[PDB]
Amino acid sequence: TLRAAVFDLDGVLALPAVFGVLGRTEEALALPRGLLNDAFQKGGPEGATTRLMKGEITLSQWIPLMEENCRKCSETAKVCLPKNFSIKEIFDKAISARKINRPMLQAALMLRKKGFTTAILTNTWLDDRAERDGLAQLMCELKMHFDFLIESCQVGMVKPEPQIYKFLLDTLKASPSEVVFLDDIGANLKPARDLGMVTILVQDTDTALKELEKVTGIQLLNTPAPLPTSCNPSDMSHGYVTVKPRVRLHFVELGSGPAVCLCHGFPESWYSWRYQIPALAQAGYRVLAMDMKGYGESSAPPEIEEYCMEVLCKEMVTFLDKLGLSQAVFIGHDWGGMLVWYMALFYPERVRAVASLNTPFIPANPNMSPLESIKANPVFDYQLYFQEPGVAEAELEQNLSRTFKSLFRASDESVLSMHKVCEAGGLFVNSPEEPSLSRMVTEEEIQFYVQQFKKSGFRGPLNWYRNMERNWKWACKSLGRKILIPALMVTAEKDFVLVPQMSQHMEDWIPHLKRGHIEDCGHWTQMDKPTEVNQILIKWLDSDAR
Amino acid sequence: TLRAAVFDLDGVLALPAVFGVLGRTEEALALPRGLLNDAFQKGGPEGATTRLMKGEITLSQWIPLMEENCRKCSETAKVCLPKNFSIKEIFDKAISARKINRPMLQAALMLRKKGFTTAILTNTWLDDRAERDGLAQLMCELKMHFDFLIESCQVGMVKPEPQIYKFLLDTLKASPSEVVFLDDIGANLKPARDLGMVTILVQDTDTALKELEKVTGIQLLNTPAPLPTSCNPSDMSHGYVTVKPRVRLHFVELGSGPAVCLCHGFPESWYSWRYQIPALAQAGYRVLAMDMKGYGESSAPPEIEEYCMEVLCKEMVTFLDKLGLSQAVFIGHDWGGMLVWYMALFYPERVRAVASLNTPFIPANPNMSPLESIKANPVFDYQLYFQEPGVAEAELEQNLSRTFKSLFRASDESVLSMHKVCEAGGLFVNSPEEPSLSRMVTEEEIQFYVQQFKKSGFRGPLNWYRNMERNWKWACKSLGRKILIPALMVTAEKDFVLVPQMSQHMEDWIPHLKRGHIEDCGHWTQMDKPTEVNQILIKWLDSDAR
Ligand SMILES: Ic1ccc2[nH]ncc2c1
Ligand SMILES: Ic1ccc2[nH]ncc2c1
Repeated sequence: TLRAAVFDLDGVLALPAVFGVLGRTEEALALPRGLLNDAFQKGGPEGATTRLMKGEITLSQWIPLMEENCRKCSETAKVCLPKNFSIKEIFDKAISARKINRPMLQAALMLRKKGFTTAILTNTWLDDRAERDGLAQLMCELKMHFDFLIESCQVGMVKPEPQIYKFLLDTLKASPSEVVFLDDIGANLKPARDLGMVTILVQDTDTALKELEKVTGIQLLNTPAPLPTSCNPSDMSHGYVTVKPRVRLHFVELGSGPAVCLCHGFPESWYSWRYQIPALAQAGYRVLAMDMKGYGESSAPPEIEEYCMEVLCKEMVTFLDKLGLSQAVFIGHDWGGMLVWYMALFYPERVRAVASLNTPFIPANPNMSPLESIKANPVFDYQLYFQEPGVAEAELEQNLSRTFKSLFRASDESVLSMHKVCEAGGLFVNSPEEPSLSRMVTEEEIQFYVQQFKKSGFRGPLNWYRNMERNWKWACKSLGRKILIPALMVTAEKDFVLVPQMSQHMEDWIPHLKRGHIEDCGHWTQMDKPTEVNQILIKWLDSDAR
Repeated sequence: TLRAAVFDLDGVLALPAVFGVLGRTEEALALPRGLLNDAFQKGGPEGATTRLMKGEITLSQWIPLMEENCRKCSETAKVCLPKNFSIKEIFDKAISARKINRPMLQAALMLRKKGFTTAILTNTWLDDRAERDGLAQLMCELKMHFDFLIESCQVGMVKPEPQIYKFLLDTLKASPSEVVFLDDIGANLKPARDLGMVTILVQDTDTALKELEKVTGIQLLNTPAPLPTSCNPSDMSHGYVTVKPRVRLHFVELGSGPAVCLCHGFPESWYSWRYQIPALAQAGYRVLAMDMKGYGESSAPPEIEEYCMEVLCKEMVTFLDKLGLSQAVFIGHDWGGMLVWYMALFYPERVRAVASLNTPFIPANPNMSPLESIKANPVFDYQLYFQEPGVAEAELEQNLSRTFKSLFRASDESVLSMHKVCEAGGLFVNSPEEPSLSRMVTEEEIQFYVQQFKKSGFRGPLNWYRNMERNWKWACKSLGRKILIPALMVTAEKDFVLVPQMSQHMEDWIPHLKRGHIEDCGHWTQMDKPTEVNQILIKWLDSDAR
């Protein structure tokens, strides 16, 4: 009975296999058949390539030895290689051309999701080439999805030597009959079979996945489109910056490249961006996913004025100052989307680019009090319910699990009217005491939000809505400005509060505005449509954020 | 009696002044004298430039209005500007050419060091130009050194309006006679004088600094070369990554660009790099200054095996994995320098470049036990004293203040023999109970190390020396390798343990090795010679680390 799956790298998790490309080179070069593949394999266990794979020597040391094998193979062949022949060029090009076999990785992902222990077992080298980062990046992306990565050059043993298979078994804490072993090399597959392991010879991926599906009894082929990679909170780098004597800001950080500062809405967390963080880091960006002031591990002072846009924006500037960042791309959702527009208007020199999910940019009306403005729109009634200190805190804090379960739902499954909230006397007045679980979230994810909110509750978060007059007075100073830095407005078709139509006049104030639109998407954009959000943000970032 | 100093930005803290460059442009272009300076100043308080400086409009909105003023000034002048005339080009070029007036900043730094409250008061704009980052970076570098930064476009008032001076006074919490105000503009200087503030009209810096020195009674001109910027621990971004169930690694993070991972030695801290962190971040790098395992806020498990090089290196790889970093430049000192060479040998794909201060790279002798090797050199006797669990912990933990004060000393002032340590029965056996303070450190800095070491003591740190056999066996597997990635060896002339001569054969194993050498430098390289360390590292990083 299987509980472990082992995958080779070359020709299994990454395509294409070496022997094929060495073959391709022989042909492109009109060289005698198999000469390159032959010099590569020269001396077998005692040869230069085995020493490389065992970690005795580096890739740069192996290059001249492979060169010497090529000449000697050519000498016996009664052949002469040209004067433009480079092993370095051939190998640089081949390593660079090799990409993750996405459907193979998906099957490994599904197996692990079903409780399998997964591992990569590979005959690899110690790469010290000037271009080593390309391979480093590939191994980084691949390895995160597996329980174990066993590299021949690290353990000093190679396939097909029996000890590596015994090493693999000892690592897995499994007896061989509990293991599926996938390899594209028949010779490297035999020792695993000898031990009684289930083996799959990998030629074309589809056939290999059909065999894998049959042996495991788990659907791997033709499955629905998977969700993007999420975040395990305990596996993240957690950062903390004191922005002022009583205020510290917490954030989760992943990746390298231009800083992308993610600003959640109400009543959320850095964790609301769980589906965006790995994708954006994988796309070549340094992600800083904030716990906004009043939330999670960030400070939550009680004073209402601590949460006006002017103070919040000033603190975000100090946050960048303390981190040594002259700029960051600012991406916000809901209340975070509002902050992000104000960061663009007031601190454009610190904003590389600005993007908002659902939250439109609407200039302050200097001829109408913000309270009058909110009253004009029936859907903003919940904002009035939030005004009175203590009222919404008591309802929202009564049962945290009910709060997040009632709030976090797709457009298809709501239990909340958002209609005449004050008149009804609550957000959850006609809501079940034990709401069902939305298709959007797992119980574990609800529990994370529950645990986060146990620290400071809803006072600081609700305070974000309690500065309408102060925010209005400050926003009025920006009335003659326009947003001329790169900007993206992302609307959600089924957000019944932050309706797409509310963003319709944005081009009057952001003339070069770029747009994204998500169909059949509710208010909780990031978890509702993670794949689409990722696609829109990465595409916009690569074209406009540099 | 003075206690506050205020500096203008344009023509005071940054050079050169606008009126001069607008003048320069008129001349280069053969334009009627003062036309550009005139169109710039058009409409005075009611004009386009005042609105820009008050924050009513952005720089990109102001450009076409300045263009329209230029034409109208030319029309009256009976002049026609050419068809290649660009306000954007002129202003982009001028902003870019403007640099920090280093001697003015030094005087502001000295005044603040002497207890003055310092501030920058500037008539500036909201920059939304594609090239805004150049200015953002300059303001970031400048602002960190001051108590206050008052920007006209942020406060909605400009010099020479009296309210800005009253705003400045209210910010300073000072009466005008307590303030020196430096400005290059006579008109902007008068309101401050009217209030009774001490004023300095700034033309050439030297004369301005002579006047400043006279009025304050503090030496600002001809002073000794200052130390590089240090770190205030409470003002840093603190990061935490769990590398395994029982191990968490703490680090301080500053800057943007390629990741540079700083690895301290024994018995140190991330704080040992305090003089390097701001400089390296300012040089265009993302600094990650570690608390190595066993130190400060990082975990300190008791087991000896937790501190062998193999485990330490594996954890540093996981640290990069968890942060989403495919590579980092690794810079180490003492025990950190040793780890950094092993990172290069075992994980070259993860090492962008490698640099070591004092610690040479010496391949393991497979024919001699590491204990035999250590015994062969009299200076390594302290390492034998460190072998026995509990002995060195008791002496080093008896009085923390005495420990760091006795250890952290320049080559000129040592109290420690490091000679026949075991025979003497201790490191501090012939050392004063109340050591004097080294010229290298302040009492506050000693206290920081004291506080850090109160958490875990010396067990985990001393454990770094307790894996000689394990490290030797592992290092022997790398005997056929060479270091072919970019590498720097920095020797310290007066390090009497890690003597420069010990690094003499390094080129045999690192053929492309680059070098640095610091004269009159002891063991505590970073704090002994911070300016020289910074110069060597930045120069090497820019040429070899990208
Ligand atoms: I609180 C909150 C805010 C906006 C919303 N839009 N749709 C649901 C919903 C809940
Ligand atoms: I602990 C230690 C290690 C090396 C040294 N070199 N010079 C002083 C000194 C102290």
